[PDB]
Amino acid sequence: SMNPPPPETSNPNKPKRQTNQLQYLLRVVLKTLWKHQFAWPFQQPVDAVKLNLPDYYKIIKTPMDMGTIKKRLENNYYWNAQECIQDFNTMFTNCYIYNKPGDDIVLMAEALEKLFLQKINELPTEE
Ligand SMILES: Cc1cccc(Oc2nccc(-c3c(-c4ccc(F)cc4)ncn3C3CCNCC3)n2)c1C
Repeated sequence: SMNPPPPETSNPNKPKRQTNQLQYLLRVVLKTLWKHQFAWPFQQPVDAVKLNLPDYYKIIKTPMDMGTIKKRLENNYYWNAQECIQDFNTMFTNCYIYNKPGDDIVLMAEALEKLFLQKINELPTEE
């Protein structure tokens, strides 16, 4: 079972913006999760070949990872904060769907998600 192409990070005809909320999602949210000791499995698309998970992309039909989110934010790919928040939530949900409670990867996702939620709680009002 092969790896699919990664999610889109560039699309010139897609409408996109910089908003103060999206700037916060890069400078605070992404930066905080990316530096965490448990970030590494989430910093790029899941390599189902190298990890020997031939079922991964048969089960996970909306893949997402922080490498992709990082490129999207750096490329100003998003229209709004909700689109980016959805990508994070998709990432965590995929992990919980594929794995089982108490697995190392789930504990790692849970730690990152706790911080994500703490930072989103302080999302600035749009300017
Ligand atoms: C605990 C462990 C053991 C073996 C390899 C690992 O590294 C790793 N790297 C990328 C993805 C995953 C991963 C995800 C994963 C990671 C990020 C994501 F966004 C979605 C799924 N879901 C399950 N795994 C592994 C597959 C092999 N058996 C252990 C669990 N794990 C990890 C950490």
